[PDB]
Amino acid sequence: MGLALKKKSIPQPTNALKSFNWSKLPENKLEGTVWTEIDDTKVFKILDLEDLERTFSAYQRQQDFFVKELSVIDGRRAQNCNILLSRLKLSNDEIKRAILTMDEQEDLPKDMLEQLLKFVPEKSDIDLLEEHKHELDRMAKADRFLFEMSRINHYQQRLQSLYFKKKFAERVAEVKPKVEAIRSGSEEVFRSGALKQLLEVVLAFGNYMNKGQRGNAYGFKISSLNKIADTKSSIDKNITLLHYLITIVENKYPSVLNLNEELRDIPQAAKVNMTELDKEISTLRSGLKAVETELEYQKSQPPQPGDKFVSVVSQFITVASFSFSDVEDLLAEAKDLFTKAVKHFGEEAGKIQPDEFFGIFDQFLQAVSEAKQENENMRKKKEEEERRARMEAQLK
Amino acid sequence: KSIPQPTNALKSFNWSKLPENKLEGTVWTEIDDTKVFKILDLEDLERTFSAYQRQLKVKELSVIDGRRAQNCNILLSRLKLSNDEIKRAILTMDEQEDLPKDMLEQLLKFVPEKSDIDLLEEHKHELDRMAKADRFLFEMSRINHYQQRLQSLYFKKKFAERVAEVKPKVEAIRSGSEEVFRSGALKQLLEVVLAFGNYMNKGQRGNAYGFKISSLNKIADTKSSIDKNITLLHYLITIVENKYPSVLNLNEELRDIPQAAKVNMTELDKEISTLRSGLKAVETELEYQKSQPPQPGDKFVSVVSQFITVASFSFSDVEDLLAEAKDLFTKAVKHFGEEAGKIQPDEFFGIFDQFLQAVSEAKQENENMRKKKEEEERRARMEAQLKE
Repeated sequence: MGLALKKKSIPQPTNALKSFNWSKLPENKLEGTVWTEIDDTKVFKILDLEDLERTFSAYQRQQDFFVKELSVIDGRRAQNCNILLSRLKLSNDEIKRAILTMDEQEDLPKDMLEQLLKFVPEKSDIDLLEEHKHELDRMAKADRFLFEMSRINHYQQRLQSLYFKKKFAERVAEVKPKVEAIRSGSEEVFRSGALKQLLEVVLAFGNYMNKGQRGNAYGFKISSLNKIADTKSSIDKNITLLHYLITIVENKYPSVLNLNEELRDIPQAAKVNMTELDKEISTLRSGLKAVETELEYQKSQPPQPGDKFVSVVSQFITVASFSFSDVEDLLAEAKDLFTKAVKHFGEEAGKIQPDEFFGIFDQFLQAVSEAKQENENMRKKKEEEERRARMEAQLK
Repeated sequence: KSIPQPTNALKSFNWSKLPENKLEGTVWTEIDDTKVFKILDLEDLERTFSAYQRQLKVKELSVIDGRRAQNCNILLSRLKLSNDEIKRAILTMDEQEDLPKDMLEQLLKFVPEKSDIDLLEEHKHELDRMAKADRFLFEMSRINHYQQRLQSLYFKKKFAERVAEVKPKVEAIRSGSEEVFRSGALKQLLEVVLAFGNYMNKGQRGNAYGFKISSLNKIADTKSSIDKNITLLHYLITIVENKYPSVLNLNEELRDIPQAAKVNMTELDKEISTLRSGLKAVETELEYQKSQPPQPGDKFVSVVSQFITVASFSFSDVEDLLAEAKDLFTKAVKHFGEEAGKIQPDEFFGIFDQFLQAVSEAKQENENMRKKKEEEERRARMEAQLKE
């Protein structure tokens, strides 16, 4: 609309040609751009149109597998589509039937649907392929497919829903343990006595130790935990403060022994990445909304033979919508308990994620584990060294 | 608050204390180290973690934690300078060029933090036989504004490099932006492409007045009918040359494009900031050091007053060219229909660079068949008659 775009002389091809496949610029977005100085009209007064037409005919010789043939779609898309079709091994008819039955015969695997979703007939294609409904007869395999599917109502959404349906158990399954691992982790850390008593003794150490103005501390960043081994003994450069804390704590604070047990879910919580997790959550949320929307639309259409969408989907959403309402419940719970634990140990508001937060304790729990072992080794090497001393003396 | 304090010095721990305020409603509310001291064999602990350590003969004094101490040893090993030498170097902004910029960078990672000075002061009497690492930190700590004097030195030694690898990137954008905007070879190439499309994919898929530049890299996707090897790009080239020769001058008027499709405006902006802030800090330390009584060997104000004038000049410039380059970019971006600030140079000019390739390699393939067909129009002769 508007006098500006007063284009005019459109010399168009007497016969069908192959298509270009550009991305047109809307009339509106055209102001103050190069296109204000470009007029394709000027070119036509010089172009050898007849040449062009025979050079890029829509009809061509039997472009053999991966007597004229009609091919409009560009070679790029055309090829990837044929590669897809070949792995798929289903006639257009079978495919159509499958997406209209939400694949009751289970002919469309998850990996394929994902692929199908990559080559859906866009607005442009339908328009370009319309001028040939009369001869879909011998119409390039690729070209034929895009049309056949484009003739299915809401094919895009029909697919996306079928894919989402197929990939819902998995997605929900892989999210529950993650959210639980944070729930469980947040709690354990919050109520472990072994951990609490551990910190108490460490604080004493640090206060008696680095005296001066470096002490008189009432608490320290949990990370400090992983710097305890940094302090080396003066008797033996291998006996680290952590080794010490461990030996004395075991002999004056036996309850601490149950540290790993009251922190059993720490490791499988140090791996959970809140960011990533939030994604998987949205994928499921938005995905659901899409399905519901498509279900509603579908419900407002007259029934049909073989179109078991509404049937199948209404059943899905029921089950799905419930199970997810659940995931989202536990999630908020878990996230709630996390920030609680976070603040509980001095860490700033929402500035640390579980993989790191729990990372901190997970690393310490290792450090502790291997030092506790290094400690036994020295306890044995010291005992054998003492049975020698005894007998070596006894003998002489 | 009952503070049982050690009779003798011990190794430090090196935790990260938590301020009293940020302690409410935390586990610390239920923890009292007092309860611990009532059962702790303090005598034992002291002996096990004495500041004085062997390493028969006098012992050594080491407070700094084993990890930090090692790191320092390592550094000092590669550095090979007496504490007196370094002291002197950073006091004279490295007059004798004894501090390479890669050491300066390492030195900056191990600067005496306050916790250290405080914990080391208790030993100023006996820095004599005081573990290497420990001696270093104390020694350096005794230099006024060490960390800043250091940081300034680094920044200074690393200013030409930085501004050097910055200027070209901005000019590459400045130039890139203008070249694209002015190329008549590009303007005319675009026009023809337009007509091709309008003629080609007819219907409602045409009557276009423009297209996304990116479309350029999709021309070759339209395959010929005669031969699946002759792509629409090849053809576009063939006929463009013989009806619009000015277009031959494309690579010529887009000379700066490949050397601009590389610039990442993001990263660029960081380099620019590290320069601005770092400069800010040197200026600040200057003013401070200027309000301090002079001293023999303290050539900071001297060396830096000089630097900043020179530097603040070389930069004020950078600042200006950048703004100019950013400006012309946004303009160029708008000129080709791209969305406001949703496209960066690496990608914007990427589009064109990709095109220029595809074009240069098609024009080539173009000549190959242009000769293989000439040979066959002459070589079907040496065989379509020698069979008579």
